[PDB]
Amino acid sequence: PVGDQPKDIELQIRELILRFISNPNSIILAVTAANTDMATSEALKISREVDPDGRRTLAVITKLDLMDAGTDAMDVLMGRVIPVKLGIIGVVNRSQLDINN
Amino acid sequence: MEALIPVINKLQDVFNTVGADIIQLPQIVVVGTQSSGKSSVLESLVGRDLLPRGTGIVTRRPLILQLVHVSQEAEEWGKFLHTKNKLYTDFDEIRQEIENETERISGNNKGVSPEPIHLKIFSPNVVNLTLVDLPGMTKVPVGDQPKDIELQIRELILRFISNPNSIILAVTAANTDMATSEALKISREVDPDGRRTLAVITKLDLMDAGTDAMDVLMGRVIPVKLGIIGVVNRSQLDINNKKSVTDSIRDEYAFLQKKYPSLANRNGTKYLARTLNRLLMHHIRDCLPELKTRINVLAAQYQSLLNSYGEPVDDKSATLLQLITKFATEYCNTIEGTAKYI
Amino acid sequence: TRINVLAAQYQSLLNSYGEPVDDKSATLLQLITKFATEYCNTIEGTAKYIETSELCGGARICYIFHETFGRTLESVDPLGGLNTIDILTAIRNATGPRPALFVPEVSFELLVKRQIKRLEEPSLRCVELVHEEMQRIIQHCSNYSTQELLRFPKLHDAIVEVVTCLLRKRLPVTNEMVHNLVAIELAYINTKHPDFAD
Amino acid sequence: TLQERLLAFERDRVTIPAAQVALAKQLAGDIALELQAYFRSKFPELPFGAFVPGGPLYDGLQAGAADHVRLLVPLVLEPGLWSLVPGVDTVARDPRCWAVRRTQLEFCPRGSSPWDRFLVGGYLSSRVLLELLRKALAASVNWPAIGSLLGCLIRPSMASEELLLEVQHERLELTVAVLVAVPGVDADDRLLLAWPLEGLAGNLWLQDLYPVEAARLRALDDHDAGTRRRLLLLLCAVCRGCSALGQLGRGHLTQVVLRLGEDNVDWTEEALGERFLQALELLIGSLEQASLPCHFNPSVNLFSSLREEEIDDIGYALYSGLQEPEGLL
Amino acid sequence: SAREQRDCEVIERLIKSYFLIVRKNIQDSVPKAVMHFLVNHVKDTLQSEL
Amino acid sequence: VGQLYKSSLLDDLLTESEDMAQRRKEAADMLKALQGASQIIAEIRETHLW
Ligand SMILES: Nc1nc2c(ncn2[C@@H]2O[C@H](COP(=O)(O)OP(=O)(O)CP(=O)(O)O)[C@@H](O)[C@H]2O)c(=O)[nH]1
Ligand SMILES: [Mg+2]
Repeated sequence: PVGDQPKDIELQIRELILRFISNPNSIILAVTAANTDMATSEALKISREVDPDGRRTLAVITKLDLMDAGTDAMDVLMGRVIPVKLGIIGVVNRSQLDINN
Repeated sequence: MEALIPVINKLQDVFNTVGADIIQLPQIVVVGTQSSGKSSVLESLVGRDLLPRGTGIVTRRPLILQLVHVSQEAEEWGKFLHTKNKLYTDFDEIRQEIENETERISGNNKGVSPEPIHLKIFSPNVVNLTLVDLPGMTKVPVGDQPKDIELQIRELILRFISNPNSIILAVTAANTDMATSEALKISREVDPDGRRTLAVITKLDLMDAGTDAMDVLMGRVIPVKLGIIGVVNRSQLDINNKKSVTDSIRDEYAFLQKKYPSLANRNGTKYLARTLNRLLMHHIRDCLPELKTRINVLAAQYQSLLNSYGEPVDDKSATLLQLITKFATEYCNTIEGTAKYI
Repeated sequence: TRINVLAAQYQSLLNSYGEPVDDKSATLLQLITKFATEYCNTIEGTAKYIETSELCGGARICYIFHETFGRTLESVDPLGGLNTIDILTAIRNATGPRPALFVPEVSFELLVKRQIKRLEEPSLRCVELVHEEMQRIIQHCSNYSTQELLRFPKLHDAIVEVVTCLLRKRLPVTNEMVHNLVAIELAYINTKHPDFAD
Repeated sequence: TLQERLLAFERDRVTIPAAQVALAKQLAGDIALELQAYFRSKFPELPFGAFVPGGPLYDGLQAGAADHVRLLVPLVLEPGLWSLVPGVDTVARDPRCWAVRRTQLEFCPRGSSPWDRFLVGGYLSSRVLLELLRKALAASVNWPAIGSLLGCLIRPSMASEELLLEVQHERLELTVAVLVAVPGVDADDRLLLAWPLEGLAGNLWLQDLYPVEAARLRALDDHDAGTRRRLLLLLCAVCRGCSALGQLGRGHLTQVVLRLGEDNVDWTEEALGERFLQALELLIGSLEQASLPCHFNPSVNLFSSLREEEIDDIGYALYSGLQEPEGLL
Repeated sequence: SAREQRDCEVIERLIKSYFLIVRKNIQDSVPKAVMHFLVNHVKDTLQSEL
Repeated sequence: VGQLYKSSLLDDLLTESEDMAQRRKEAADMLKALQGASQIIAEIRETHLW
């Protein structure tokens, strides 16, 4: 809880997320950065609360260009670590500088 | 290392194209008593004066050297852990920075630090390799050293040589008694059989006149699984006189031919370098069946995937009729309750 | 005296390889023959190289066909999948659109087959395990004889490759047979079987 | 009476002949030592420690063949390269299971450790470890040499990672539960068991609090020379001699007795009957709620895997046990 | 020899016993193969064949 | 049969899923990589030349 956030801001945001992802009729985009541990993806962790099987959840790995050098997410991408019904797709995009440039 | 540069690169792609981890090369760790010639041995494996060198006590804080292969993406440069991404195209600065950093923790009064220095060296004509330059073995606590500095250094050595996946270079001076080589003595603590320990005899040119190490070299005194190889190198004067490699070779060769004619072509540093290359090639060979095994496993997996569709059907007519027949059959069977799919 | 002693030592070293082989043909055939002989003997358990070690070559396959395979099958079903209520549904389905005076034999005739189908997997696994062991025979074979084939390393490895090629050639053939064997059990149920009565 | 019956019941149903116990302990060591030697030659690359026999056979009185011989296989992970993570912290959100995280890859990259053969993503694979080690036991181990050496029939089970003594020449049969686990703690208690989770990530691990629970009951008894473990031993034999209690194992009884143990009542042998009925009452109440929270982890309902109706029927069976105490004995 | 004849009789018993086991299995094996490879096969193929 | 068994429909109705075709193509292409891994095996042989 930082700034003007409440003690349970984690749960507030969690419920704000659940407000939408709890609807079967939706596509859940589990966006997590490549240089973080995908196995702990909070995106997927909360997705499993409303879609434990991943039937309408797509795993998204961004910042592949920032991925920790020497490591990979091939096992995640290939479903060896994280099995996803809609598959796992990585993403490369603009940094602060590339947006500003 | 020479033709290994492209051989190994090809042997990286053998893993890259199957999704496997690339074989790691054993850590190169040099051991032995103070001023036996340890750092110099490592220097001969680089071609640059990257290490501190000298008599008495010099190395006072293990160096962790990471050789780095550079792609076609500064031609050659270094990088220290404690200076982040600072690039060192000045390789004298690198040596001096090791000296500086050594003094920062271990000090400048014979004190030895347990905190090693991490240095990466980059070039497009080198291959990824981890090496360790250790402080010499001692007995007496001198300067800033602790009562158990012998044991401290011993443990600092054991920290690296205790790893099976390493090459232990037992560097001991020719003019000392090889039978008491502390290098080998500590090597036997982690490698009692010498399976990954190579005996190195330096300063052959300083060997006590009238004596020899033929019995040591021939395994009569010291049996070594990787063999025993002698070394000739620059003294204080020859370093300060900038004796070239060619000059060193001439002196080494001529000396060895005059000293051990028959063993001269085994002691020859070039022979050693080729031997080391061979040892790495053997290290590679050890896991080529594992590589091939994966290839076989993957093939079964890919064929299993191909078995998911079976065929593309070049018959058409018969295929269609079969598909129709099977459907209608099971359809009618479903009506009966006699379907295969109950 | 030393000159004489050394000569014996150097000749002993020369005896480590014996000869450089100027015959080629006969030599190759002998090397092949000896390998294949001991290879087959290893299968039999009649090899000259009876080094006491891990069970391999011969009786290891006996182990596979009993301690592994036989036991594996013993763990399968025989009542697995038999949910009474689901079976009652199944026999209602077996009756189908008509009325019935009694339950159809179709019942167990299909339910048995489901269990029989489960016996195909571990059977094929057994085959694979043997295939592995057949390759392990080469590893065993490499503990001896090879020292002569070290004079022709290239040949040595070529031999190994050919052996495993042959093994792979005969692999799928056995697989087809085993598959068929299961299919045969699925093909027909003999309620007149001598051990089957109720 | 109940008191008298329990005392006889211990002698007649708890005690498993000392000759078999001693032989079992001998074989426990012998099997361990053989497997130590085997793993040294089969997995020289891996830092397996000395294997440790344990369980009821040692943990209590003459258990003998009444339950598995527990055999620890020590997965000596390289300190600093591996770290313990809660399963709930990952996408596979199961707090009961645990993960072993690979780290310090910036100084020690994958391929440098022998345990990196089990590295999937950035975690240690309990699954692959089990697959290889179970295969080793399944076929690789020369059980004909073991049987010949020890004078017995010993082979691998067809489930989990257990072994079977089909018969030691001296009229003994028993089973061995091989527990492959990371040493874990310097207390020599809590382990990271190579768990065989089928769902989620099969790479996940189980925090082994067995010896912790056993030590706790031991300590609780040693605090006042009580007989909490004696009650447990009685209850174990009751379950062995009662098919109605086939769904309630040693673990189930342990949780109940731990709850009982945390109390200040007459803990002497003279009140076995009293505490026996108390144990029934506590267990029955838990069964009536269809809930048994583990003493060292209340989020684990040990009755959650059982049918509610069967759970109640067990409580009813035990209730008739309360009505006729000696009928359980 | 007489002892050897007795040993032969043992062998004959082993032959008979094992043979009968084999034959018994064959009695079920063949029929099934015929049904599988011929009868049940053409039962389904014939339609597409015609 | 009367409706579906036409010579034109043998080209029309018998059209394969492209997604399926690509999936199996990739499996084949990975197998082609393992055909290329016979050159890895060639390299295995090459490492014995030193
Ligand atoms: N003549 C001669 N001198 C040598 C040889 N090898 C090393 N030296 C000399 O011995 C001294 C020690 O060399 P160095 O490589 O620094 O040894 P070291 O064992 O690393 C010293 P420390 O144990 O403190 O790290 C230097 O003065 C060097 O010139 C040799 O083969 N011949
Ligand atoms: Mg030095």
